[PDB]
Parts: sequence; structure tokens; C-alpha cells
Amino acid sequence: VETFAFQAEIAQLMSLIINTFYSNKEIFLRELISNSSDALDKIRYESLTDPSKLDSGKELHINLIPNKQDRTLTIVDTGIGMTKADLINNLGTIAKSGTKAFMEALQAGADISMIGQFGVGFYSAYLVAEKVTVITKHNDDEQYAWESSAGGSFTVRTDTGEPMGRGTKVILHLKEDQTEYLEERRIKEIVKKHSQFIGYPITLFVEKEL
Ligand SMILES: Nc1nc2c(c(-c3c(Cl)cc(Cl)cc3OCCCC(F)(F)F)n1)CN(C(=O)NC1CCC1)C2
Repeated sequence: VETFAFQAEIAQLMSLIINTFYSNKEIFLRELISNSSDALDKIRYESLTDPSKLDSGKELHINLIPNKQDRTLTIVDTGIGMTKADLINNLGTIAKSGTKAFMEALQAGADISMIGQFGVGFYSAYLVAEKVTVITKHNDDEQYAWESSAGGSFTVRTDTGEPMGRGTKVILHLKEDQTEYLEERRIKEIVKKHSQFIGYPITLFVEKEL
């Protein structure tokens, strides 16, 4: 288990998002889905010069899996995924050029759904999630898991669970008062609102253990 610190601006934003109120916290789903689509875009781009790269899965898509038992909403894509370095760099440690700008707009009163515009729309998941786990697998590396509950740091281990062919899985351990987003009905409407121009298939798998 490795522990890493967040780049100071990202760490600062996370604390702003967590502690500020918005009437409007569901744009986080738009964001993780946009991310997934870009990942899909990416592996698709790579495969145009090398078919073999799709030997870890020909289908390109996004699943949504609300789990009420475990109070977790999961977003899964068979996209490009991340190598270990990719994971450590892109989910906290390297400065994103839009972080400052976005914090100023928030200051000026900008609504939170602006966040997509600044390339930091992932950290919006912490509007609804006390904890986030990202499990990723890239053709060029083994499978890893990234964890953070904010508070300045994240961790990275290898993940032993169910091997993905390829892609990324963002698991949201929801806050107590954010459980409406496990509601099938709530997820139907949200996708229909913020994600009707996503060029990949999106399926809703409702998970319940017996
Ligand atoms: N679903 C999903 N997949 C991926 C990523 C994210 C993501 C996360 Cl978890 C957190 C944040 Cl802050 C942003 C994110 O994405 C922004 C769009 C990235 C783009 F998709 F364009 F690659 N989310 C990141 N990834 C890589 O960096 N891959 C390396 C490119 C070489 C392999 C795959």
C-alpha cells in the first residue's frame, strides 16, 4: 500500500467541494461519464493503428451499477484504463492547469456544473461520496486500485479482486444523505438530462445480493 499526497491545488479544491452546498450535486454523474467516454475515445484512437490492443475487450461501453446493500454507485468503462504511473500522476499528484481558475469562478459565484470546463470534473464525485475507489487496468500494466477519502492523500495498491480485461471502474461510497443516486429512477433522469450526446452505450445494471 502506497500513500501519495495530492497536488496542493487539487487538495484545496476537494476540501471546497466537500464542504460547500449546491442544490445541484448530480452533475458528478455527467462528469464521470464524460471521463469514461474520453477513455473509450482514447483506446479506440490507439486501436486504429494496432488492432491487438483490443484483445482485452472489443466492446466499448459504460455500465452504471447502483448497489443499495453496499451503498455504492459504480461507473465502469472498458476504456483505455491507466498504468500505475498514469494512475499516480493523473489522480492527484500532478497539477492540473484548471484547478486555480475553477476555484476563482466558484469564488465569483459560478455554479458547480462549471467544473467540467476546467478538466477537474472527477473531484466532483466528492459532492456525493465520502470515499472514492478507482480500479483500473491498462493493456501495458497490471490492475490497480486507487483510494481516497480526501484529507490530503490517496493510496495505491495492486488489486486482487475481479480482473478487468481493460478499463476503469470508479466506485462511489455514497454519503448518508446522498442515497437518492442509487435510485434507478434518479439515474434514468440524470443520464437523460446531462448525457444524451455520449456516443457510447450506457447500461443500468441494478445490483442486489441474495
Ligand atoms: N473513466 C476514466 N478513464 C480514465 C481516466 C479517468 C479520469 C480519472 Cl479516474 C480522474 C480524473 Cl481527475 C480524470 C480522468 O479522466 C480525464 C480524461 C482522461 C482520458 F480519458 F482522456 F484519458 N476516468 C484517466 N485515464 C488516463 O489517464 N489514461 C491514460 C491516458 C494514457 C492512459 C483513463
